Amino acid sequence: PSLEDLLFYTIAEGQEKIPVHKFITALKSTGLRTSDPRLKECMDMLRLTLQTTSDGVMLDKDLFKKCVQSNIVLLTQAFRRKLVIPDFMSFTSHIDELYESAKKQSGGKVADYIPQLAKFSPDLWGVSVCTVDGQRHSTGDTKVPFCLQSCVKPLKYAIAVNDLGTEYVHRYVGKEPSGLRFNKLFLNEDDKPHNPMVNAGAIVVTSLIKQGVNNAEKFDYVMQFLNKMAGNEYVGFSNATFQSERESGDRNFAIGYYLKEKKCFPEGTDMVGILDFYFQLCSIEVTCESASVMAATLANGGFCPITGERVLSPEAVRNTLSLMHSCGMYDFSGQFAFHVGLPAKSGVAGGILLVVPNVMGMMCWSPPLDKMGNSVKGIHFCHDLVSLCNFHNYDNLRHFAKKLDPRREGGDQRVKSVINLLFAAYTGDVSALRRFALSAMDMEQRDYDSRTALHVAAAEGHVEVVKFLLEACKVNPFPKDRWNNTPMDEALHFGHHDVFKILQEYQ
Amino acid sequence: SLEDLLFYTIAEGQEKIPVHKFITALKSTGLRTSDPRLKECMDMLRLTLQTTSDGVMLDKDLFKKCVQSNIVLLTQAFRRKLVIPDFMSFTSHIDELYESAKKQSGGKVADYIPQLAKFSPDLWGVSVCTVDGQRHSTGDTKVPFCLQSCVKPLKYAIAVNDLGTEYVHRYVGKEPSGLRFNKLFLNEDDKPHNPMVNAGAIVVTSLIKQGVNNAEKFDYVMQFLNKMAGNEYVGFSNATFQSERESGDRNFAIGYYLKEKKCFPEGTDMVGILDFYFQLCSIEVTCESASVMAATLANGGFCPITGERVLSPEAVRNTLSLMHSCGMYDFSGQFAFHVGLPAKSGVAGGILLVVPNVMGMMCWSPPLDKMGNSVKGIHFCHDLVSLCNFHNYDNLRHFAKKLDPRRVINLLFAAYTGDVSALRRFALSAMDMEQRDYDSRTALHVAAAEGHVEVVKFLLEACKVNPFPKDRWNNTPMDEALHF
Amino acid sequence: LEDLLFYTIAEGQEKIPVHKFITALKSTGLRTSDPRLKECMDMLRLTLQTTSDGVMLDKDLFKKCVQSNIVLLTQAFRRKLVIPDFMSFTSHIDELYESAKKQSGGKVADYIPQLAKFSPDLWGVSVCTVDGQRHSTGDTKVPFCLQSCVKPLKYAIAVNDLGTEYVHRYVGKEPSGLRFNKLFLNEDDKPHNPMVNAGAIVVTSLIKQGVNNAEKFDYVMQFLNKMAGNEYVGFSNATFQSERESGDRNFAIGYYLKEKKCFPEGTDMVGILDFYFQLCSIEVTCESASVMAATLANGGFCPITGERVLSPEAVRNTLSLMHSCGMYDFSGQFAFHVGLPAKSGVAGGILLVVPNVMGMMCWSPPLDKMGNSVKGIHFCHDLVSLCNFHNYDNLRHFAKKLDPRRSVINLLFAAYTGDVSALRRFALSAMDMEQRDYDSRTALHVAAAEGHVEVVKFLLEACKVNPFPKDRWNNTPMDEALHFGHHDVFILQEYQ
Amino acid sequence: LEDLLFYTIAEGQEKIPVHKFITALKSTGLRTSDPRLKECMDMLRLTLQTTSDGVMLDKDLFKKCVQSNIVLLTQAFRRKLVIPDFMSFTSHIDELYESAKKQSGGKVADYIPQLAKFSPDLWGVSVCTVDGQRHSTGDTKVPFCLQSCVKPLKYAIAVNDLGTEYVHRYVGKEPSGLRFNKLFLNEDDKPHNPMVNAGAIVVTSLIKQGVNNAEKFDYVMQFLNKMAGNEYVGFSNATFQSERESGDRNFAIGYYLKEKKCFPEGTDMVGILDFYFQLCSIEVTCESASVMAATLANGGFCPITGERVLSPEAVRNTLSLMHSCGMYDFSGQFAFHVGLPAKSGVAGGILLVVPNVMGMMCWSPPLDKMGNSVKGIHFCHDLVSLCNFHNYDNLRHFAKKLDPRREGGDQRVKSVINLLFAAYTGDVSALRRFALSAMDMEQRDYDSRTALHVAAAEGHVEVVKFLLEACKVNPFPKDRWNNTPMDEALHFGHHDVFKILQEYQ
Ligand SMILES: O=C(Cc1ccccc1)Nc1nnc(CCSCCc2nnc(NC(=O)Cc3ccccc3)s2)s1
Repeated sequence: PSLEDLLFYTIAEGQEKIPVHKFITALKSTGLRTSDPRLKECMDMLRLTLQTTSDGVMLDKDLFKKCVQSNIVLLTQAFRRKLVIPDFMSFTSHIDELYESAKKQSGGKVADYIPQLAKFSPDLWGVSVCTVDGQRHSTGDTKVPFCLQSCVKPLKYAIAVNDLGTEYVHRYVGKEPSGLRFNKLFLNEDDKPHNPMVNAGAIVVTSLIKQGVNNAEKFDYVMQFLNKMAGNEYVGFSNATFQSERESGDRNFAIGYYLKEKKCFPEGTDMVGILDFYFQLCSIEVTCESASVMAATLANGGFCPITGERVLSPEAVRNTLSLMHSCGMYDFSGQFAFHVGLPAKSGVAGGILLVVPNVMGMMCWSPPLDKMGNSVKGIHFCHDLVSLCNFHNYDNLRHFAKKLDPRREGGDQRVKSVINLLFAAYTGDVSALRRFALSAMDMEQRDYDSRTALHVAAAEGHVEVVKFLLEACKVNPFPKDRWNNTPMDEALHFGHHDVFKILQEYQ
Repeated sequence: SLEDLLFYTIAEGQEKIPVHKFITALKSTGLRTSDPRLKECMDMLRLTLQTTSDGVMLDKDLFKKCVQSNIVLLTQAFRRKLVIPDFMSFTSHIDELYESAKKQSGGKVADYIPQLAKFSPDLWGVSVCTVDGQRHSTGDTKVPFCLQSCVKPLKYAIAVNDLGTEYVHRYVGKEPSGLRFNKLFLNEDDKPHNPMVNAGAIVVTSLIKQGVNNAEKFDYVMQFLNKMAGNEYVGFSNATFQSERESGDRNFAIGYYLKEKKCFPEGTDMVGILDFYFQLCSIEVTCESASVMAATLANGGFCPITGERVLSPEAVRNTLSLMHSCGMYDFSGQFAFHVGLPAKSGVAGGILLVVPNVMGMMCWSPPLDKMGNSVKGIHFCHDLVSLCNFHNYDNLRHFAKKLDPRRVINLLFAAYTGDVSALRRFALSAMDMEQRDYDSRTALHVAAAEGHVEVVKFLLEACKVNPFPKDRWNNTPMDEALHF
Repeated sequence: LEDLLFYTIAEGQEKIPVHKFITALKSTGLRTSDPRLKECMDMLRLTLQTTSDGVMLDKDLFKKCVQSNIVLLTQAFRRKLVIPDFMSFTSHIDELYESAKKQSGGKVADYIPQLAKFSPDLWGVSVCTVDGQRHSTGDTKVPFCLQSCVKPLKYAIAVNDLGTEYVHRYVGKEPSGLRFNKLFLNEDDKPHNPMVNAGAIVVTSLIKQGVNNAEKFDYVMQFLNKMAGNEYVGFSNATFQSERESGDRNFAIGYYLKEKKCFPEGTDMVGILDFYFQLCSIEVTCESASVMAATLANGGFCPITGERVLSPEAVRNTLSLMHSCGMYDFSGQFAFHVGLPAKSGVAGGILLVVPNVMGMMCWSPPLDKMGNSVKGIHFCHDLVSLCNFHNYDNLRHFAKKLDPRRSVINLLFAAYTGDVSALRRFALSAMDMEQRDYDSRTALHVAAAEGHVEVVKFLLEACKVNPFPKDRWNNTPMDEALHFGHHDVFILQEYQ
Repeated sequence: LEDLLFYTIAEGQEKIPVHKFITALKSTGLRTSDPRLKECMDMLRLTLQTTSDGVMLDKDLFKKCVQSNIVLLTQAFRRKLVIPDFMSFTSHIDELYESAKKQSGGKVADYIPQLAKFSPDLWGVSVCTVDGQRHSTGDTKVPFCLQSCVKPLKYAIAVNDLGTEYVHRYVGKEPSGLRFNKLFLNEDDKPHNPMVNAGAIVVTSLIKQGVNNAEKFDYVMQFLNKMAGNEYVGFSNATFQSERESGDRNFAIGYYLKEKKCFPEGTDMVGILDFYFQLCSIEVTCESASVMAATLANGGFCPITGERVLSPEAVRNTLSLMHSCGMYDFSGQFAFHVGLPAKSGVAGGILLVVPNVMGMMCWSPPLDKMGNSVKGIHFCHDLVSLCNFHNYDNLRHFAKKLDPRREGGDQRVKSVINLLFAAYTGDVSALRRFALSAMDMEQRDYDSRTALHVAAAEGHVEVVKFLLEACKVNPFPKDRWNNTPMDEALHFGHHDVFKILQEYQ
């Protein structure tokens, strides 16, 4: 048992008792939401002990201790800002802005090759987020469910590997893409398809899940995994879009038969059944909120964010995520993996599975597709993102451009590096001063006491630093500070004639 | 940073540092003595080490004089704050990988010209540089070799860095072609597949400094190539150059083809740009300098052992992204799956390997792979992620049997904007609230300077702080509270 | 006059023994049971038992026996047929048929049981000329399934009824090339050509648009029975079931077009698939197919009957596509080395055509690499290596090759309006200008009928033409001079 | 007996006016300048000035002038020339050239200033026969750069020297396809066929192995002068260099072939390439080109000489490759619609062969979107839609086409009479095989008698009943005796034929 009283005094912030009207009010300001299966005991014991009082609103310290005990491991992270995204409210206030910009794209034709997908109205703006720590935010028509379509093909693969291993699985599918051209073909020279991300590959994958049973046992074996990955949230089914997909189930028929001749399915397997199973799976429906938990399930290395289960073997997660990078969202995949860099997979319903490994998993949804087969608002959001954030899979963490990295604090990181411009003026160090001037830094940013590099540099009595500040950087030679002591006034306050030799001439 | 601590960190209470130990312990961070950021600290040493009774010992105040020029780094280096703190046992692992990877004997040597047939099959260079500056090298590393195809990223990068992504990709493609469809040296809309293959490398070559001759451009190249390797070994092999031009018929055909398809800039020469391409593909480097370059990419343009913004992060981004998929020869498909690292193979036997924001490496085994990659080079590149979580799409947290060698500012900025919560967050570490800025003011003195009551309250209630001592402006807490 | 025929056969007697008419009738090729000789054969059986015993025949009954199908006997016995020398020609054909079995190697079509039951050592050759000249050797009459070999005929059939344009708005005509091959479609919509499975399937979707599968099958059996002379044109159900439950590829191929709308309006898939399977399993003998190949060589018109089966317009297209896209991926090298339009079926059969000459059929179940027959192609390539049949060989000059390809009307047509040059050109053939049609009229009768001075002036005194002899209407040369109204000819008065 | 020719021309008169002998020899199609008719001309001109006036000729001198060139003049005046009626056939060709000249469309090969000079309104046709029958109309005598049409010849030449087996170790014998078309090689690391630039470059490395690019040029001009009967075989250096500066692609093709073992042992690249340019920049005129094209139709033997120039096997192979791989990609639709071997050139000319018949040449600088000629192809397709020349056409029962292998007026009265001789012998199966082929049973002979008259005179009712009800033949009209079928059944005596003829009155 820790000193959970620390948390207490962290919230009480003065008076004796904690009004639970506030504990939760701040718990969600960290992003985390009440409905976390990890904060169940911290809410069940909360209700259970909060009705043993004159009025169920206040708290004694000992009763709070009675509440958390088992859910403190996480609350620690929540309020200590160990959450993989510390500042969440302003960051989500940015995500809402990008939702506003991307939603406005009045384009794209609705996937109307069957009625179910044509019913979805064009003006639907699903945006749901889930970080690998459980914190979540969402905006738009996120509560609306929709058939997943091709978006299910990644998970398929993963599941297979998670039970079968990479070796056995890739004995029937390829590991590489094919490109804009060589796109018509079903198979590769090795007489097997290119990757799980293409229809033929997805079919071959489906032929491996649970060998020796029927399409009702396999179906539940799948819905089990999807429920685990989504925090047991919405894992639904649409028989309507299933019959629509099987009646208009066009080429996939031919793909199935051709595969049937070339031993593209394991020994003793029927094509007609596996095909129908493929349709069933492609007809599964979820909402943005529920898919976000799955994207995050992959971002967290297989382990679910809002529960903590060994859902998928990290092996399968790695394979899946790489194949989503390269062979991801249709012929666009390439230009995506280059221009946006994130592993993803689009579905013809309008939703895009989007993973940012070890950060978050997301879900955007706009049925209006683009001539490429991908979403309109979806992609506009995808690249209106990395243009403002350093999430590009091969960007730089240390010296990114003018982007934003919310992995470090929001307010504190603005002083973690403005101080690092100034302490290169206390020992007489210009190496760091030229390393920070060559890093494109605004050389007049003040510190806590409102003193730029010239005030401290002139206070120490260092000539070279001022030689780098007043001439090489064009820093103000007539500045003030919080004590109202100009560079000459501090050169006089502490007794430096060699710096006063500089300050007298630059008037 | 009171450099004092650094002294006491090595001196261990005494006032006598035998620099025999200060250097021998600086090298414990992996970092080697010859860091151009450590010029003053290495000159001054000797320069002041000969102004003593005997040149070997050093006390505090005389020690300050040497490190007061490069303390910013030194502190971070000894505090184990560099991107790979534990570097010694990690290197002791690398050495084990090099020892196990030697045994891969087979593989035919690049014998299509005499120069590449010289190199003996029993050469196994491995070199490592960290994006902070931490360096290590093992094997036949300092033997120079013709660089070859490994040039294609860098040049590309340079071009982008000078002309931006847009311009460059009006002439080259961004995706690969696949196992087959590979012979077709050009794509639907004019341009070739990617800068990682001969065609693309030629198109790229045609962009570097448009408007001068085929020797001044070469200098604009060697400049950047020297910057990216920390001004270390940048070489040239005319012997391999004219041999490459005497048996490079295919590259002649490919190269010209685009002239008819108008896939070159306006007023561009054909065979001259081909000669430029050969010049670059003949350049000599050693495993060490190459590793320094790869690290120059890993750190986002900025070179580790210099402090130079070499390339804009845009170009490094495009470059790495393309190295992921189109880097190696055809195997790049399986490579980006089993290893997930951006790479680039050279026909000399060398592999350029990058780990973003971690390190840059370089291996070299002249014996080549049946597909065009290196033999032992690839066995090593695969035995890496067999013990490390560097695969780009691996997981930081839950890595199974792998290893992850990756593992006062907050005081007063909290008491400045009007929030005590951040001062309470220090309670998880049990921090004594006597931390100062250079004005010599603890957590209570800044509460007196700003004028926030809540800070004083919390710090003098559940914590306890001394309200008497002074600051550097000569105003105690009570004297500085009412002064404003 | 049949008198000429009779005295040409009897030669030196007045009664002909049956031991000579039959034994000599076949030397020029034709077979006794020719449907063009049905009246003559029935009438020659009829009188074989209207006598004490049948071993003799005088001109009395002969004249009535042969006059029912006489024109054919005329063209045939005189060796006017497109292949006159047939006995040494066949004694050579067999000489190559010996070299065709030589190569024993080859894997038998064992991807279904039925074709694996055809024993390995099965070899047969059948030949039928557009003139009915039929010769065969080996296990020729043994029926086998018309495998892929059926695909060309189908095409033609559709064309013959629907035309070239309409049909080829749904199928291609060029090959796929060496590679770009399995891609069973073309850049724009249609498949590649009828000689492949895709094109053949789209072809099957055109035969009788709006009926039943049996109702179509009987139409096809109609056309084929016409082409083959109502010989053994059969059907195999046993093999029909096999290649349907083992032709998964053809299922996929077929359905692929379903999505891409490459079929006519509302055509069902599985029905056309099953119909196609029925077609690809038809039992025929080598000879029965050779008659069809001859039907194509003759431009659609059947040889051993004389029926306008297929429009020549379709036969042209069919034969060209059989040249370029005929065989499997060997088709190119085939069109180069052998140059004939052909088509192979993995049953072991090769349909081989020599346009405007003859039609053949080879059969050797043992197949080879590309899917064609072993012995059959050794024969095919051994052919033009000995004869100038190659579609681009030269008739006049040909190294050492052996081409067996080698009139009273000419006075009457040259006596209507007056061109005497022909009458001179008849001096090289040694034609006595007393030539007569049945009306018993020399050149002078017509020359005097129409009226021309130079004709009489040149013929009477230089050729010794007679102004006397009679005709069937009893108007001698000088009679027609004035009976119609010509004064000048009335010359014939001075020639007495 | 040459004596016979004399009377064939003189028409039983005394002497022959050359005015008539030459004017009659030209209507044969043959023209004065046939090198096989040198002796028959030089002698004429020689003996025509051994007379009081040079015009007439007796039988003796005439005979003893033609006695050396008689084996040809025989088939010439016998009409044995494989195209007997040549004047009306050329009167058809002229109408075709007029029909195709209408096409004021296409674009001029303007990728150099040389081929941009040739005006768009230039259109020519030339025709030579395996027998020597020659006719030309249009801008036929104008020279133009040969261009791609050159490729077959070399192949033949190569095969003519060291055989086909050796040659096709280096090039392929099949086409490539619509796509897989820009590919410079085949799976066996060889080009697809000699009809494409790559294949022709591989060929050029075979001509005379062991000499220089000027002696090879000569060895070529030899064969080209032989095949054309020493007609115009020229050369344009300006177009050679011009197409070398702005051609360039064959540079890439060349070097790629250099790396992939695609040339014979010890071969130079740039030199052989320059040779390829030289060949492709040759000048010829429609007439010469026609002679050359016909040289292949005749199986190697030149039409206007009688010399075995090329080994026939090479002729055959070349012809097949011109069928399948001939004119650019159109090659397929051309081999299917038209069935004739050909080869297109970027100058506007098309080489055209009709095996064992003739060879021609049409020239239209205005080109097609496919790279073929505009009027050059319009004429070629207006042709087989009017002639049974399509390689896979029909000879016996072909539709409303023509066949100049037999005379025009002959085709009627040969089978117009052969319809009737069966109605005399009593056979109906011949009429069921002729009527089932749509042979007009109303066809009349010189005496104006249909089958109803022949059969009515003889009196075979299985014929007449088949002609009255099953054919609907007219029982009323006349003949040359004005004795209608009723009156012939009346004159020869059969009341049954009158019994059935009464039925149609
Ligand atoms: O190597 C083997 C056989 C082998 C041998 C051994 C083993 C296996 C297989 N065969 C070959 N190897 N290398 C070859 C040369 C490269 S192909 C020509 C280059 C291209 N030109 N345009 C291109 N694309 C366009 O899109 C053009 C375009 C532009 C504009 C508009 C439309 C289209 S690609 S061929």
